[PDB]
Amino acid sequence: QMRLPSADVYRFAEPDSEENIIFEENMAGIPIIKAGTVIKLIERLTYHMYADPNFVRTFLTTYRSFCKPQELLSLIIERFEIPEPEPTEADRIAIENGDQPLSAELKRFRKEYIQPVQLRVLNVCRHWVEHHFYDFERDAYLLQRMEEFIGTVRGKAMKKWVESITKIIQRKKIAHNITFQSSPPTVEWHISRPGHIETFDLLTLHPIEIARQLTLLESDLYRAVQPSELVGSVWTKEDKEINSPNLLKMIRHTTNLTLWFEKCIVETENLEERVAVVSRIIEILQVFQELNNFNGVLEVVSAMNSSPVYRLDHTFEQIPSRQKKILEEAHELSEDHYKKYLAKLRSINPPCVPFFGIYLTNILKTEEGNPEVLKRHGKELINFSKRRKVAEITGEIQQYQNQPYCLRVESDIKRFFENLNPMGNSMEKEFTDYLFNKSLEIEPRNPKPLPRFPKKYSYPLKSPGVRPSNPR
Amino acid sequence: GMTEYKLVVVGAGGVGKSALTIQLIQNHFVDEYDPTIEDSYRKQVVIDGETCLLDILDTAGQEEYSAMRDQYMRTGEGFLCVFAINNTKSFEDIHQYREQIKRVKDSDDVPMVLVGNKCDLAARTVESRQAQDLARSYGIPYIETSAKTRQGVEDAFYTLVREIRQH
Amino acid sequence: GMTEYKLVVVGAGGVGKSALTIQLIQNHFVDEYDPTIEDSYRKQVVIDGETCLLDILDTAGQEEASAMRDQYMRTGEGFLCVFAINNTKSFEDIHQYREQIKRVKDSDDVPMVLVGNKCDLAARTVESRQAQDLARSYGIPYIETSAKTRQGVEDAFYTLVREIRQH
Ligand SMILES: Cc1ccc2[nH]cc(CN3CCC(NC(=O)[C@@H](N)Cc4c[nH]c5ccccc45)CC3)c2c1
Ligand SMILES: Nc1nc2c(ncn2[C@@H]2O[C@H](COP(=O)(O)OP(=O)(O)NP(=O)(O)O)[C@@H](O)[C@H]2O)c(=O)[nH]1
Ligand SMILES: [Mg+2]
Repeated sequence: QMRLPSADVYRFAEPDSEENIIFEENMAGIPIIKAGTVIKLIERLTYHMYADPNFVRTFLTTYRSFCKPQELLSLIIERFEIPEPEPTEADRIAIENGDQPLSAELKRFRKEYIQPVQLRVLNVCRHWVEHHFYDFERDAYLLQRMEEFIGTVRGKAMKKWVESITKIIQRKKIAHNITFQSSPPTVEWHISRPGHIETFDLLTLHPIEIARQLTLLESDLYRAVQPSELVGSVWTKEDKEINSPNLLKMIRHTTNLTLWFEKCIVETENLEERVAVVSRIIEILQVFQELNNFNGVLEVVSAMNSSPVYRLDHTFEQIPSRQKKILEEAHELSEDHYKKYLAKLRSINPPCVPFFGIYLTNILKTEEGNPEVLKRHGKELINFSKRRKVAEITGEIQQYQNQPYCLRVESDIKRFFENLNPMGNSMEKEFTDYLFNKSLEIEPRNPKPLPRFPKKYSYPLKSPGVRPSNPR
Repeated sequence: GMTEYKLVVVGAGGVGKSALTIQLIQNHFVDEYDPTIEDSYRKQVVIDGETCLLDILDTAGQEEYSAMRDQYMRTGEGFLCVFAINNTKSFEDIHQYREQIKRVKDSDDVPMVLVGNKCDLAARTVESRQAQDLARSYGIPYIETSAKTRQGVEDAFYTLVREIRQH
Repeated sequence: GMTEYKLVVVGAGGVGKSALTIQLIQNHFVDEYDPTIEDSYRKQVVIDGETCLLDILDTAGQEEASAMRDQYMRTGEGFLCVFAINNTKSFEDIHQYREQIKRVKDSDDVPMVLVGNKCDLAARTVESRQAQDLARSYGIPYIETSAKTRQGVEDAFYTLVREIRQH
């Protein structure tokens, strides 16, 4: 085999035991760790035998539930100072004959234990700095310690990586091109012409461009959500506005857009006009589906499923047959706990904008339905399978966050939607009550007969359709 | 062949809610729970010697998606309205959830159960008497659970199914 | 459960393994030269009408990490062998990578592609023919790419997937 240092000078040499590390039954084929002590977890995070860069992500994403950032740094620095072995018998004999020792064993342990383990400690350091930098912003003593650690690493072996990490740390202290093969489609205009932001509305913007700008907007919002806003279920806790501002900004955009769809519908009192309005919205839903904007799809589906909109039977009697079919397909994505949606998501060709809600529910229940620790033989092991499960979720998310949309921003339409505020100065209950009342006004309950209302739109109600055009 | 019931859990977030449904579905005499897994919200049970299937929709964690609430509620026959006994706001929220359910189902009586949940060892701030009285005025059962210790979890779901049966 | 493919990107230091990978993943050109130790990336993509999950292991070219190589060639299903067309030495090193992979997996038929990167640079010092001749002796396709420019990038990775499929 190969000899390790003493467990009395190097804590990470303790033999594996069911009192310090438990493996998942199934198997690449590297072992999957079910539970372990922090010591054992950090040993495996930087094991000498095999690579597992996925383990590096899982660990750096979820470690704070069981070990503080300063403690982590201390233990990897400890892991990094591996003591060298004493010369062997062969070696001793040559030194007392005035020869140079072969140092075979020492040279092997350096190449097969020390070098891999130190390289993987530096790897944890690189990733921790590149992708989890917030630990350092919130604790500058921690950043000093890291900077010092990197800056005291001598040895030409580690020379290239030490310089690199130093540079990366410096970039992050003081602070993203995109390249497409193809060129984006032409921005499409309807009644509202470019620059005329005063006239922008649901019916006057081109429905194709409404879906696209909302999709750029919603994609950006999705891509900004960091795993720190997710781990610990912190978005549901008292300080959610502090810890999860991007996630909340995005959920909030979704709710505004849904409530805006509702408002547009129930505030169009004339039946024929309201039918045009509902119709256009389903058109926007269609372009959302084309763009794989699943958040956008659900925005529309939620609007249609809402209390004041669902009951408008006279309005939906008059929707074209093709559009009933579209709203039905879309609604069905959510049936059986989002079964068809999940199937569709895991089957499309990105870019896409997932629906973030599924993720929040799974992370939360995962954190809540598995124990922090496993007790074996009186000992307490960190329950790591729980942590790997949360990381698979944050991983899914991060994965859909990479691919950008090949679409042109139109700044004015972008501003228009960023500033959308359907509720005005009203609180959510009183605005929600208003919407439902307006719904009662425009189509009363049976058996009250259906009133008539005057038209409100001066411009044409004909949709220009959802098929892109193309001059040049 | 047997009856399938659609149960929907609603209530303020950030308290104990999720613990309820988890405690029912699982039976942590085997560790590792995974909500990722299909039909980890499906559970076959015998209530009053009549076997049935319980389909539990608990969207815990999506509370901030407040406009998706009508959509989720619409899917269900019976409702667990949950608050936390050590969080008065969540108790005061109960009225609005109920009013909202009445609205999407379009009925003055929808099979529902009020559930007061003990999620931690903090001082209780909603006494069981206030909760009972509120439940009485709504004309619905009141079940108090500590989902942490499995106490009262079955009582809450089974009572709710009884309500659906006696509508 | 969608088919998963474990790709590994190998080759001498500085040839642009990371630049190629991050271009594929993020449509972004990394202009800094930060030596990799071990990075991992996932990408869901539809190739030839089938949806698949790419698992891309990005490896260390620097000689100081040559001991950790065997460790990943075990897992890997297919290999991108990258040299730079303005680095004769990086071309010569390719033979060693190919031979190590063949050795570790113990097969002659291991799915791989020969990638000649940095083809946007005019200062070429490895000739297409020279590399093309090596490719055929290996029984593998030769693709010239630029991580700056996006040329060939998808063609290289997706060609590798096609090879792993037929294997
Ligand atoms: C699928 C879905 C989702 C949200 C929705 N909000 C409003 C509706 C329309 N609506 C029509 C009346 C009633 N459904 C029905 O009467 C259905 N047997 C016919 C129908 C199914 N989908 C439609 C779509 C448009 C028009 C008619 C239908 C209840 C639902 C709607 C439909
Ligand atoms: N012009 C041009 N520069 C490139 C190209 N690919 C990489 N580079 C540049 O060359 C350098 C090396 O890139 P890199 O991807 O880090 O190489 P690597 O093979 O991953 N190195 P290592 O093995 O040490 O991780 C960077 O400065 C990068 O911007 C390319 O196709 N064209
Ligand atoms: Mg690299």
